[PDB]
Amino acid sequence: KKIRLSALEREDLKFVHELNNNIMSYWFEEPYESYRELEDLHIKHIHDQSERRFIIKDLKDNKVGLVELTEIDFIHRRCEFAIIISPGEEGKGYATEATDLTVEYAFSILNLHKIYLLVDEDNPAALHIYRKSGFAEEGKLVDEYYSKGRYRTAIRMYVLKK
Repeated sequence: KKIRLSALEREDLKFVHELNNNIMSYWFEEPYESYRELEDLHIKHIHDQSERRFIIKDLKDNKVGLVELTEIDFIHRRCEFAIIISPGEEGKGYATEATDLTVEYAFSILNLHKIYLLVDEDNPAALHIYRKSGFAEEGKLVDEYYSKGRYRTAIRMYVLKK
């Protein structure tokens, strides 16, 4: 309502790249750095339903941020949720609106069952927002990731349908 979701197109790639310059970034599980890389990967996997991405646009249709549905499995019906918001739009949290919206798309459209996501121990802020979205921790992964000199630990939270 304060925001809308747009299906990612080719013209949106530039914006995506600009975001991830802020860490190893993956496109369909294939890592990339340069724009050209991403550009190629986009075309290559374009018909792959394995993942789905949306651009978050404000009322003015400026590009607010990104949301990624990855690791989609149509048997177990689960996808990994991830969301990124531009450094300018971090003000009154721009996640919940977008977040809860995608969750509907997942359940009410893709007809999925469970959605999960990963967050650092050290990012409590967004950790709450997720819980206020109906998420709850199903696990805590020790040394699951390596970021900035030290193995980090990520919290895995989920939500069911119905």
